[PDB]
Amino acid sequence: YQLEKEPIVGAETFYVDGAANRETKLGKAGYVTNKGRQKVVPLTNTTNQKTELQAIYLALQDSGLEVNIVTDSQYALGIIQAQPDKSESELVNQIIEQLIKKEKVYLAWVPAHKGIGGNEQVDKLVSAGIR
Ligand SMILES: CC(C)c1ccc(O)c(=O)c(O)c1
Ligand SMILES: [Mn+2]
Ligand SMILES: [Mn+2]
Repeated sequence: YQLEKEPIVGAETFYVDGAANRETKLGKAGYVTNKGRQKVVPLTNTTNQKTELQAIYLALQDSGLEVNIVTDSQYALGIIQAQPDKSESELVNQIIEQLIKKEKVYLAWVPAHKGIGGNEQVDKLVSAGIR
């Protein structure tokens, strides 16, 4: 697979986010799209970074052949921008299989809690009752 250098104009944009509880290890991954599409999935035995990759996997599963994904996860961004062929993580390998499936993917990064509206909406959905 290959990543777009710039946004696909007109393609549904998924804002993704995760939240995990350290003590309990319970979490939520989800997304919110510019088209009013939303998804929250509860999670068990997980970490912050696993919920962030899980949010991305969901975005890819539910999207369309061209897609824009906007994450606040430096960790997942590195994984995906490094374009591995295979990883030890089953989750990463599934993400990679999705990315080979797409015609165009554009992934961008934005900082957490800085007012970027789609990011902020999904943060409140995933972090409800968790943080
Ligand atoms: C501000 C801290 C708690 C934080 C860090 C990293 C994230 O990815 C987040 O999504 C988040 O809501 C909060
Ligand atoms: Mn996050
Ligand atoms: Mn968040």
